[PDB]
Amino acid sequence: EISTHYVQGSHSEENEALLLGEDGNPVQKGDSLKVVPPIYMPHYLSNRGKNIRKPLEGLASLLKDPRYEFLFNADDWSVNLDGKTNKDLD
Amino acid sequence: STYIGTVQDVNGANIRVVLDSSLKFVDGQGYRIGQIGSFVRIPIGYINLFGIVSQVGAGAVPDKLLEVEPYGHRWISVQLVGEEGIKKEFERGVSQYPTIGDKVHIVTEPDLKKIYGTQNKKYISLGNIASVDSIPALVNIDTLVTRHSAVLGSTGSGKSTTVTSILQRISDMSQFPSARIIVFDIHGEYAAAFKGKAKVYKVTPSNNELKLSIPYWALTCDEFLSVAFGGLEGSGRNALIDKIYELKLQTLKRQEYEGINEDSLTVDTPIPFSIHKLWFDLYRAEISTHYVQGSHSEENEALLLGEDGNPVQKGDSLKVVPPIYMPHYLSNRGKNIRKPLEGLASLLKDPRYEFLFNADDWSVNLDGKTNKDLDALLETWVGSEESISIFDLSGMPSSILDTLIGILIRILYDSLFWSRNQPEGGRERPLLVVLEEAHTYLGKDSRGIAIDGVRKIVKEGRKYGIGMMLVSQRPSEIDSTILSQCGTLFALRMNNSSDRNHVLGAVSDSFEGLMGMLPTLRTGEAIIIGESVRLPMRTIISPPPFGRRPDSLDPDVTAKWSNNRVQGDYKEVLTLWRQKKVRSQRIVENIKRLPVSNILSIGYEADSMTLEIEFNHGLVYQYYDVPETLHTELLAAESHGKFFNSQIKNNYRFSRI
Amino acid sequence: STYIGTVQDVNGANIRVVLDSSLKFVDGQGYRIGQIGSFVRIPIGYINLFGIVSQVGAGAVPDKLLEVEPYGHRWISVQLVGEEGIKKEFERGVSQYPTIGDKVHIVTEPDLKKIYGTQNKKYISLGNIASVDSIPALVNIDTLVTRHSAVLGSTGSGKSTTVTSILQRISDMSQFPSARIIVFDIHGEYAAAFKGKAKVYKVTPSNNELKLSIPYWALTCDEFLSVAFGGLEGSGRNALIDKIYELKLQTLKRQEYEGINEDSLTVDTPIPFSIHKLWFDLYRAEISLKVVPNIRKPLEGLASLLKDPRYEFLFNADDWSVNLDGKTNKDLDALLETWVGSEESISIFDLSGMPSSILDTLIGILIRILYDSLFWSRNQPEGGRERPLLVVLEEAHTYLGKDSRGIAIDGVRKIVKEGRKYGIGMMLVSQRPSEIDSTILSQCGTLFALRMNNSSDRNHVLGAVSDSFEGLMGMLPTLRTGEAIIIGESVRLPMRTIISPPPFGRRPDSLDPDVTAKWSNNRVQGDYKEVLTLWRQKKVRSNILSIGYEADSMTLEIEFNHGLVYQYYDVPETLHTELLAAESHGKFFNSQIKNNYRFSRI
Ligand SMILES: Nc1ncnc2c1ncn2[C@@H]1O[C@H](COP(=O)(O)OP(=O)(O)OP(O)(O)=S)[C@@H](O)[C@H]1O
Ligand SMILES: Nc1ncnc2c1ncn2[C@@H]1O[C@H](COP(=O)(O)OP(=O)(O)OP(O)(O)=S)[C@@H](O)[C@H]1O
Ligand SMILES: [Mg+2]
Ligand SMILES: [Mg+2]
Repeated sequence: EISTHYVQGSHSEENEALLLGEDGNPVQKGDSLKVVPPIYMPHYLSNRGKNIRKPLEGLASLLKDPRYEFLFNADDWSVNLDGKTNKDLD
Repeated sequence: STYIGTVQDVNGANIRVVLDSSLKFVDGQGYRIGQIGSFVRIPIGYINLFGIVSQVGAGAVPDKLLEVEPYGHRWISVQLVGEEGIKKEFERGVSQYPTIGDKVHIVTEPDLKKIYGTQNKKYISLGNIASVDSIPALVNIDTLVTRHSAVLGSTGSGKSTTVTSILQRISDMSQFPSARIIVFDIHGEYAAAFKGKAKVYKVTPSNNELKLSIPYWALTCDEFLSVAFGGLEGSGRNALIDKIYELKLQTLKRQEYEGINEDSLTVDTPIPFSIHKLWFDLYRAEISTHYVQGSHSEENEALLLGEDGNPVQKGDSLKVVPPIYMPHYLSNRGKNIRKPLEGLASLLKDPRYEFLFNADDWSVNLDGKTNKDLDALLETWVGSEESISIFDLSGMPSSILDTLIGILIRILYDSLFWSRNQPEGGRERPLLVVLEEAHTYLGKDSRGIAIDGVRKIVKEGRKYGIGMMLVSQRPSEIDSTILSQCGTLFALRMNNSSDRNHVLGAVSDSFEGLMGMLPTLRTGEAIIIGESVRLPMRTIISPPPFGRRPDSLDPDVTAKWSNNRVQGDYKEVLTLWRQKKVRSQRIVENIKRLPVSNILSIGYEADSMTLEIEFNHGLVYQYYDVPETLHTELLAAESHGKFFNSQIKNNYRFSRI
Repeated sequence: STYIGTVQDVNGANIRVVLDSSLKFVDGQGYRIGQIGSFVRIPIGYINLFGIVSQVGAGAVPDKLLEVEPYGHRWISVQLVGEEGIKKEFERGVSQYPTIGDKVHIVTEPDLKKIYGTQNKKYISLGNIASVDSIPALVNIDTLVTRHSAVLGSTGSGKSTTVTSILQRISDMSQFPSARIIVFDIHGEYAAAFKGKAKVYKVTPSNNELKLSIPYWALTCDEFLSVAFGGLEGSGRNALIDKIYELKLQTLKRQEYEGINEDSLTVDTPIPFSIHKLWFDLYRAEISLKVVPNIRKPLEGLASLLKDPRYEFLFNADDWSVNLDGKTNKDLDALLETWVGSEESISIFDLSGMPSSILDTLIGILIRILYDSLFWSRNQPEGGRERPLLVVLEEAHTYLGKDSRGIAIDGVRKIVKEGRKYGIGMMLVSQRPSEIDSTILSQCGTLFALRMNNSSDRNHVLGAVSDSFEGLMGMLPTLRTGEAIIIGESVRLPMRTIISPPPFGRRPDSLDPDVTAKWSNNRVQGDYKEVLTLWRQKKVRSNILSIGYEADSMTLEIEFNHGLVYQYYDVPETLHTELLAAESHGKFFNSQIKNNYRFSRI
């Protein structure tokens, strides 16, 4: 929903022209587990985003708030990136 | 004697009684036979069952006997309230009901004292009872603070004086040396009651009264949008949010904050950032012009060079004068938010919004460095030396009052939530909040932000020790769900037929004896109903001493329209209006003021030919073109309110400070 | 015969009584022993418990007794209202309620004085009380002004005369030599009430009357665009704003103003700038005194406005007309001084001769000029803190609609919400209360209820009154003409007064053309060519107290009441001297002179 397509008319992730630090590594790689959203260098704008900017901002806020640790980061049922859980509902 | 008769009926939890002979008066004071509110006694074996009257006359006769005789208007109806154990205490709930023919005796002073008195240490007197002289009304502070209350009544019943009495009682340094209170004034009528035992914050400061400051960078992004741009929705909102975020990152870059990093920085976090820089850099896009077509770089600014080649209008960011570029390629980089940015510029101009965008010490320079942090702000608001902190919201613009209430409540609640384990939280030094005129912000379908915060406090405030005290003269307008969650009520005089019913519709202990006398309680009376008291009372709140009363310094037209007209020059009014400032240009820098309506100090000056005088309530006037010979004559005459009131009162052009 | 009966029921706030005997219509004046709203009193021991008659008849008997006595009704219901002190004062609320079998008396003249009279200096007289003799209705003045007012009723109720009475009694030079009041007269009738005691501003002034001029540069950007163009929203708006800014900066460079420089200059700033140059410069790019030469249509619209006698109070102000060089004879100082600083207290901006389309946006503007001017000088001796102001608004239900999207609603709401601090009042004369926004009518302090026929508006009034007392509000649709029920916090208790009508000859009357008079008189042939020669160029050019004299133009001149000037043409001067010597005014002129010769009013 917030991406930069380097090639006009293309929206594939290969066209991800995010701004990268002059050191060589990306300035903001970002991580899935953390709620840090990657930044991208100014531009085209990916065409596969819907109008759910604000709802996803709200969900990010909820995920970053410790008061919901009981729901989104369950102690032993926390789900990894690959869909795994130490203990089932059993 | 006290034996008034015997009960001639019973229906389980209700009974009736007959008269005593004509009226009988006992002890000679001013009182009467058992009235509507009065209590009675019923001895049984070893214990006593206490009752309360319901109504006197044809409203209590048994149906069929009245059918037999129509003139038999000789009965009253009394309802059982409780019992006294075996010399243990008054424990509500009767263990053994009465029967026909048994005795019934009037209630004397010692028995009433036993009913109302109490051995627990957590009670305190917040008024006095009306039926008998000198009986404290033992209200429970614990419950009153941890379960919320609400003061109601018509305009003249005296809500402000009641709240003043309660707050003075709670914050006595002899009993509670570590209280903590906050007040919201919509007319600023408490800053006079607490003369020297509180802090007062105002939009327009005074000689010894602090200035209210709410730095814009303490707000959330959403509330900032609400109060600055009037709630943007389009992509302008996204552009604005990204700008705020980037500026906050820039601030954090050059300043070190503990445990906050680019991996944990969110928009709503309270970190300083520049607003003047925000407006300048956003607007510059909307009117940027590049010296070369097809370019959008700042170095291409097509500025109209002057005689020396330097641009005539360089502009400036700290002040809000934007520059002018050459006519027109205009850069197509900015969004379509020109109108919101013009509105923001206008807001920055106004001296009415200084408390947001130009806080006295929390104002931020261009690179973000702030002279003081928020810890001092919180320390002043709630950790000060004196307990009660008073906010004067009279001077705020009327269109952002609701949002301000919401912002302040949110800040207080969040600050006291996250530090609930330290000795500075809400569970170690509990807090109370007072809201003045709560019917205009808690409406049934109010769309504002205040109702959200008030609901959150009413609903979660029991765990983190945050109370609430609602003041309102129109209970029918307060949201019913909120009004039902207030533990205690102080029902004062209530006039119209709608609010009376709406109050009865949310009172747990609807009590027939006392709720029927609602519309004629005197100025000061207050029927306190709820869990904070064992049994409902009817207490006359003890008035605060004179001088310590709430008052608002509004003009009195009859005393002002009467003064003989003095020729006025309207060049001054137009000058003030155009300049956008309330201070004239002919005031002296200062004058030494020596001690003696009344006059408490008179100054003087020879060079400027000016006189300065002070009155009660910190009213300072400066009169002009008054020879100091008149000064010495005034001093000598020992008039102090007559020579001034008769000689120079209406003969010289003057000005308040 | 100070006696009625014995209270038989006591509900704490609703006692009942059993009348004992015969009702006599006391002659001379007509006051009966007991009415529906008549007060009652009950001596208890040493103090007095006063009440009001709530219901009379079968509606007051205790309920179940109806079963006992189906057709026996002699009971009354009295709601006890307040109490008297121990020779101290009357205060509301009751120290101790009555019991059964007490005594119930009737209110006597000393009690009339105790309840109704008072000693505070604020209170004044606004008409005596009804149903009793010689008791002035005392209305607190401070509270009435600073806590806002309102008038409601039916079309023929007579609210204009009540407002005239209040204004007359609130500005007399005897006690209030420095009063100040403003009236937004619309229909244009008050101007006849205050002949030589108030300032009146019209659009077509007479020989001894002023001209209302509102300079077009005293407006903000939004207001000016709204009035002129209707509120453009495209790039044309940006172009016009920039042009206004450029003109103002230019004039400031031309002429100096106290403490204003390029650094503190805005569009909102009230400084002169020439409209004609703006129009001419913005039109040249798409192709002065005379208007001969993608915002084209806007510029034809404004061009049409320039040469239109209807808009002569904006663009061709009498002396606020601005030269090409932004130069004016007078600044806003004179305007403010005339509007609010004149030697006469009350001023009337009768807006009858206004294009109704803009009327709303006109009202707001004035309310914004005054407040904004009395706010930034609240410490000087010319602000609202030192000589407060009262604003009147006639026919408020059209502009303060619940859903109206005009600008007047904003200004009135702001005065109601924020006028307490700076001493600004408000007086809403209305005719259909249910129309007015319920959020604003609930902030008005005092209410002068009058006759109300609609049942759909009485309910609104009853539901939006601070002290919904029923003894005085069950009689709304039967009050007399001028009988007013005063309820609010500006009075100690509800009042039911009659307003002392203003003396004859001092009353409001919009000079409508009486069809009977203009259709009874005999037909006289018309000179329609005069009508055309007068329309092409778009221009207008009983008792007798004087007669003009001239024997050279063959003309006669007469003056009637109300300052009506009539010129009769083609009148031989022999008949002129005949009439002058006849000493027959109202009869000879009636005889053969009303409808014989041509005449054109001037
Ligand atoms: N114990 C009291 N005894 C007698 N009069 C009181 C008492 N307390 C307050 N008042 C009266 O009320 C005046 C002060 O204004 P209050 O009526 O107390 O405030 P309030 O009107 O109840 O609150 P608002 O204005 O509706 S927010 C005082 O000057 C008294 O006339
Ligand atoms: N107190 C009064 N007593 C007797 N007649 C009155 C009184 N007040 C007004 N009138 C007369 O009743 C008629 C109408 O009253 P007005 O107040 O002049 O008009 P109005 O209809 O009330 O004003 P509008 O059209 O509703 S804004 C007139 O003949 C008045 O002279
Ligand atoms: Mg108050
Ligand atoms: Mg009228």
